[PDB]
Amino acid sequence: KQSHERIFENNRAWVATKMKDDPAFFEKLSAGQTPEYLYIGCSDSRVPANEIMGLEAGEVFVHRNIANLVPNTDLNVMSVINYAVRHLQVKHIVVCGHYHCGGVKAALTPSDLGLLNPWLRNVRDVYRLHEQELDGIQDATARARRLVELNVIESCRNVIKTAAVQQSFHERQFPVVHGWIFDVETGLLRDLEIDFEETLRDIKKIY
Amino acid sequence: DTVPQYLKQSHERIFENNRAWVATKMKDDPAFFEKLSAGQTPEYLYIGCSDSRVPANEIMGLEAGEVFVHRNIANLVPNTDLNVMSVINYAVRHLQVKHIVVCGHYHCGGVKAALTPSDLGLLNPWLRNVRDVYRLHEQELDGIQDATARARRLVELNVIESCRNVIKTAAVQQSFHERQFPVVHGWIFDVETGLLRDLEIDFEETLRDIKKIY
Ligand SMILES: [Zn+2]
Ligand SMILES: [Zn+2]
Repeated sequence: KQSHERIFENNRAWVATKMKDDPAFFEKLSAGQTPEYLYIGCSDSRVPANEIMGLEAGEVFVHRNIANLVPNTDLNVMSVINYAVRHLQVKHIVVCGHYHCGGVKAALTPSDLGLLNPWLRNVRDVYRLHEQELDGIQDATARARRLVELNVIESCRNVIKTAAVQQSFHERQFPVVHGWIFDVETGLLRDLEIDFEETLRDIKKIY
Repeated sequence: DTVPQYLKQSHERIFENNRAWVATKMKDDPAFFEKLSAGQTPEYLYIGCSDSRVPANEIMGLEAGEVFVHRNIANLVPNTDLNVMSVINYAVRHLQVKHIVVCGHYHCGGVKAALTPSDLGLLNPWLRNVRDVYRLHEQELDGIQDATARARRLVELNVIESCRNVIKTAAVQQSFHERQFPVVHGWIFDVETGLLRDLEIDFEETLRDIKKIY
């Protein structure tokens, strides 16, 4: 309960430092700046997107969920993507995963987690789509790291499959989609080099 | 359909920024990332809006690592949304979080978009939850004459209803019975001033109010 007071005191100190360090920060923040990026990341990742990316917050529209998923029938993430593309006219969409991801780890443990099961089932489906690759990695840690990367790649594919991204990219040549991995050990972003154009053509084949 | 070269240049700009940022943090503390990647479980679940302009841990002056975060359009907790319900269940049953905060903000594009008559296609069902909050409080909101004050009141009521939806979850009710945590708070962030306001939700009263029907 003392926790409440602690946060409000920190907020006041942060406002004072921000006013002293940056004169027009609140004025700029209260002024409208349209974000250039949609970032989809994990709820249990440890550093905010704009810090990692060295952007000012206001430049990144953010969605975070367990294990940075983009499931087909999830209106929560689909409404984020639709708003970002059709309302904000964002030029970049990023899916960013991270190593030491509790969401991805939890997905592999054979427990019935009731309500969590259908969410984490999406990660187990990534595992089955890439079973030969993953089963050929003998070290548990390296296998887990590869699963986090494949999960990002499949989340990226799911973004590219949205009608919002396909229609916008056809009519206007944006946005592009990237998959990244954030490594807490070094703080460095690594690009997974999802081939957007190749993936977009691969997906448009049907029709 | 070829990717314009200017979209490729933006990529390299971000990776440079990230390298510079890593250099800075290694200056301050050679073992910053070594420490960061050993840190313990977060004590707070923060539910906020996607179009809010400052991250939770900054607003709250916490180290990131201390806040498990969900952000969505208009900081909603809809009954049948497995995305947010799985965040709440994981936070309570896996992370044993002590606090859940729903934080709204004034100048919320999500809440604004909910009141504009446009057909948003796929967005209409998501923003329908905000329209439901307006219907639940129609006489209050229709009696506020200034458009800006009405919109601000809608943002506050939206946070309060998101909080009610958290307190309805079996995870929160069972944990609170067994261990007297987590507690749920509704906050508003005011970008004009940088200040948090507590909406003072009355967790225990709301928890009783909800348990009545059963
Ligand atoms: Zn994670
Ligand atoms: Zn908002």
